[PDB]
Amino acid sequence: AQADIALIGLAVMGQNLILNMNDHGFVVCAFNRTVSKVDDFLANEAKGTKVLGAHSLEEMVSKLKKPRRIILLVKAGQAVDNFIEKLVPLLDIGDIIIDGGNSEYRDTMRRCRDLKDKGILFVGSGVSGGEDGARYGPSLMPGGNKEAWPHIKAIFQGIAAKVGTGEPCCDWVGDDGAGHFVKMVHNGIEYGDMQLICEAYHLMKDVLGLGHKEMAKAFEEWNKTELDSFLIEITASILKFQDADGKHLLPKIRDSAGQKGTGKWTAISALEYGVPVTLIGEAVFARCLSSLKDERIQASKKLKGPQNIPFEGDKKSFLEDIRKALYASKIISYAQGFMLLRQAATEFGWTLNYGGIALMWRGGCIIRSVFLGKIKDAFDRNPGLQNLLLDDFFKSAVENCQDSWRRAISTGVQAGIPMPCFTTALSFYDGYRHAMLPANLIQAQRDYFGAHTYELLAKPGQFIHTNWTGHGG
Amino acid sequence: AQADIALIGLAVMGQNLILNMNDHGFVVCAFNRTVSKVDDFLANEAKGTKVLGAHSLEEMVSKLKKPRRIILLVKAGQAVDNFIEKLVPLLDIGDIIIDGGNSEYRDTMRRCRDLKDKGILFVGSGVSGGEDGARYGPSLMPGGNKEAWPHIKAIFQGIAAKVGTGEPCCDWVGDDGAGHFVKMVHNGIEYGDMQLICEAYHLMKDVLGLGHKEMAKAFEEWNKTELDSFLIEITASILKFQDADGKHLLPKIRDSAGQKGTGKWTAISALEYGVPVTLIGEAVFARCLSSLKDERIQASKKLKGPQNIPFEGDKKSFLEDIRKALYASKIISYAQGFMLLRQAATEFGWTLNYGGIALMWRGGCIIRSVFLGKIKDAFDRNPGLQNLLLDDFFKSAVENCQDSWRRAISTGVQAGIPMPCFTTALSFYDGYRHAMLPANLIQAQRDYFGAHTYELLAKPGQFIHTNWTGHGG
Repeated sequence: AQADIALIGLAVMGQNLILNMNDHGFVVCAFNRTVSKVDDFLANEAKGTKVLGAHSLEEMVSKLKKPRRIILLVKAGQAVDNFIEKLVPLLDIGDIIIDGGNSEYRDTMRRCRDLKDKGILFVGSGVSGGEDGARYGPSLMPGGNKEAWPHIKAIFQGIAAKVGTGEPCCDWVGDDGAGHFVKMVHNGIEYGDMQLICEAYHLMKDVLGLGHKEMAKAFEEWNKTELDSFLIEITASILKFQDADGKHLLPKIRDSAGQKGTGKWTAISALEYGVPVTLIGEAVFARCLSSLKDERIQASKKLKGPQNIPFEGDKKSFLEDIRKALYASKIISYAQGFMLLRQAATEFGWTLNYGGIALMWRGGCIIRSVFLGKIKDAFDRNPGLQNLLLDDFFKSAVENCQDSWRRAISTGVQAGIPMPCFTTALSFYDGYRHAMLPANLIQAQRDYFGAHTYELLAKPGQFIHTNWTGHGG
Repeated sequence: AQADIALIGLAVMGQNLILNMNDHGFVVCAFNRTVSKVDDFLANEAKGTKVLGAHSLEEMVSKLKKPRRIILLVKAGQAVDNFIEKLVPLLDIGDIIIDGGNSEYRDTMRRCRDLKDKGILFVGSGVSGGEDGARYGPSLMPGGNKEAWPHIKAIFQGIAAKVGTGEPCCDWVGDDGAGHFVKMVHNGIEYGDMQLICEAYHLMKDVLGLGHKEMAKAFEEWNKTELDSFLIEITASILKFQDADGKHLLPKIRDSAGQKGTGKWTAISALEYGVPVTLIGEAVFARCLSSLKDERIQASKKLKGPQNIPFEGDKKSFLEDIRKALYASKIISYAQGFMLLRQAATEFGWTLNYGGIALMWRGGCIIRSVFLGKIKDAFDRNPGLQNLLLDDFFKSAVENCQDSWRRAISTGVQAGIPMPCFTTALSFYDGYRHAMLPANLIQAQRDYFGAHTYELLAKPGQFIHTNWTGHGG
C-alpha cells in the first residue's frame, strides 16, 4: 500500500502513461515481464519521479493500495489471459484489472464475466493517441464492470486529454466489451478518413497536375475550414517534407499500406450485425488492393484506362469541389459509424451515450477534429437521434456539398482516378434517401428460384410465394 | 445391402434429389427425423419407384451396400453434428457421410478431420440449383476426404447437370472444407449479379423513364448477347408478370431484401484473408440498406437529391451503355471471386482447378451463363492465370465496355441513382490498373502518428521511421 495503481508493460506507450499519471500526482508501481526494463526505466526516463518499481508480480501487488488497481498494456491475445492467470491468485475480492491493449471485444466480454464470478472487477479500455498522446493526454474509453469505475475515475479522467471547455476525453462507455468495441470503431473511422484524404490527394495530383508544394498549401487552407482535423494538419506537413537530398519524401515511399486488424474487425462486425458501414469496408479493401503491388505493376502494362482528356476548367473551383466532396463523404462515414455503434448497443444491451463517445473522440485520439464537436451537439439536441444525416446541421452540410460532390466524382470517373470511398459514400447517400429501392427485384428473384417468399408493400408481415415459372402452361 | 445410398432429410430438395438418383438407376433408402414423412413420400411422390424407406437409423444403415454412403440434407449447424453423433456408432471403418447442406466451411474442416480419425470418410458438398434443379440436374461441389470420392463419383456425376459437350457440373473440388467454401463463394457471386441487375433496372426506370414492358424487352434482348444467363432470363419474366388484376406484380412488392448468411460469409472471408472482393461486399451491404425501409421513408422526406435535369440524349444509346456497364462490372465481380478462391487455396493448401470450378457453375446453379464458359477456357489456356482481367478476352471485353461504363456511371451520379456495385467495380478496376496508388500517403501517416514504419519504393524490405514532427525545432 503506497502505489495508487500499477502498470505492466514498459513499451513507450506504457512508459508515457506512467509518466502522465505521475505528473498528475499518482504513485505508479511499474512492472514488465523482462524485469531488467523496470531498472532501466527508473534510472532513465523515470529518474526523480514518484514511481516505484517491482521485480515480481507478488511485490507489485504488495505495493498497491486497496482496491488494488493494475493496468495491462501488453500485446492483445494470449498474454492478457496469461497475466490474468497469474494475478488472480494474488488478488482480493474487489480488486481491479484494466486491459488497455486493443483487444477483441468478445474476449473482453468473456474475461469480464469470468473475473466477475471470482469477485474481481475487470475493465477493458481503449487507449488512443499514440505515444506522445499517452504522455500528455490520451482519449481513454473504459468499459466493463462499472463497480471498478468510481475507483479509477480520478486517474483516468485526470490524465485524459481535455477539450477547451475543461471536460476529459474519457468517461465510462458501458458494460463488458463496450469500451473495446468503441475503440475498434474509432480505428475503423480512422481508416476511412485516411483513404478519403488519399482520394482527394489523388484527384489534385492527377486531374489538376498540382505539385506537392501547392497540394500542401491546399491542405493547410482546408485545415482552416470545417475540415479542421489532426489528419488534415499532418497531411499538409507530410506533403511539404523534404528528404536529405532536398527532394520530397512522400513520392519515394512504397504504396503498400499495412494493417494491424482493428479496421478489418469494424467491417466484419458491420457484416455480422447487418449494418451498411460501406466506406470503412472500402477503406479496408483499398489497403488490401495496395498490398498487391506486384500484381498492379503487371496490370498497368496490360489494362488500359480512359481516353486522356486534359482538365479544361478552373483549377480553383475544382479544388473547392474536392474540398466539399471530402467533407460530404466524411459525414456519411461517421453516420455509418454511429449506425454500427447504435446497432451494437441494441445487440448487447449497452446504453451508450453517443454525445459522450463523440466527446471522447474530440481530443487525444487520431480522428480529433472540430467536426466531432458538431456531432456531439447533434446528440445533445436529440440523444435519441436515429441517424446523423437527419440532424439539421449535417443535412444542410450535405445539401450544400451535393453538386460539388457529384461533379468531383464524375470528373474522377472520366479521368480514371480510383475513388472507392468517395463513390461508396455517394451511393449510400442516394440509397438511404430513396423511399423505394430496386431491392424488390432481389426479393422477386429469390422467390422465383428458391421460393423464399416476399411481402407486398401494402400489408408488411404476410409472406406470399408466387408461382412464376409458368403462369399458364 | 440393397440400397446404393441413403439420404436423410425429406424436404423438397431432398425428395427431388432421391427421385433424380432413382431415375439414374440408383436404389436410394430414404429416412427423415419425423419418420411419418418417409411413409408419405413412398405413398405419394416416390410411389412406384425403386426407393426403399427406413424407420430408424439402424434399419437405414442395414439397408446400405458397403461402403455405406449416406447424405445429410438437414439444416446446417447443430443438426448435422447430432446426426453424425448417432451415425458413427453404427458405421464400419471406410463408410462415407456426405453433408449437402450449406455448412460453414470451418465446421466441415473440423468434422472431416474428426471422422478421419475414426476411419469414416467425410465429404461436404455444395448443392446448387433450387428444388427443380435438384430434380433433374444440380451443380454438386464435393470436397473433404478424397478416399470417399471414387465410391460416390458415379452417383454425383450421374445426377449432376451436364454441359452441352457432355461433362457433368460436378467434380472433386479439394480437401476438407473446399467444396463448401466454393459453394459459399458461388452464393456471394449470385448476390453480386442480382444487385448489378437491380442497378441496371434502376437506371432504365428512373433515368430513361422506361415502363416494365419496355424494360422486360430490353432484358430479353440482353439475354441474347454476352449477358446470356439464367438471372437475366428470369428478370425479363419477372418484369412482364401480371398480377390477378392485370397490373404488374413487381411494383407491389416490398423492397427489403432478405439474406440467409452465405453472401455475408463470402464478404467476411475476403476481409479475414485480405482479398479486395469489393462488389460482393457492396451487394451484401445493399441488402442491409434495403432492410432499413422505415428509416429510408423518413430520410426521403428530409434529404434532398440533385437538381432534376431530364435525360437529354438517345434512349437507345444509353440503354446500350447500361448493357456494357453491367457486363464490365460483372467481369470485375468474377475476377474478385476467383481472387478469393485463389487466396483460400494458398491459405489452406488446396489445389483447386479453377477451370473445373467454372464448369461446375456453368450449368445447374443459379449463376449459370455462357459467361462461365469463357472463364473456363481462360483457365484452360493458362491454369496458372493470376487474375481474370489479365486474360486477353476479358481484358478486351473491359476495354470495349469502358467509356459506356464511365458514361453510365456519370449519368447515374448526376441523376442521383444509387449504384454501389457499378461504382465499386469501376473504382476497383481503376485501382488495380494503377502501378502507383496514393496508399503511400497512408503509410506516411501511420509512420507519423504511430511509428509503424515504411518502405521506400526502390529497396522493398528495409523499414524506415522518419521523425516527421519537428525536422528542425
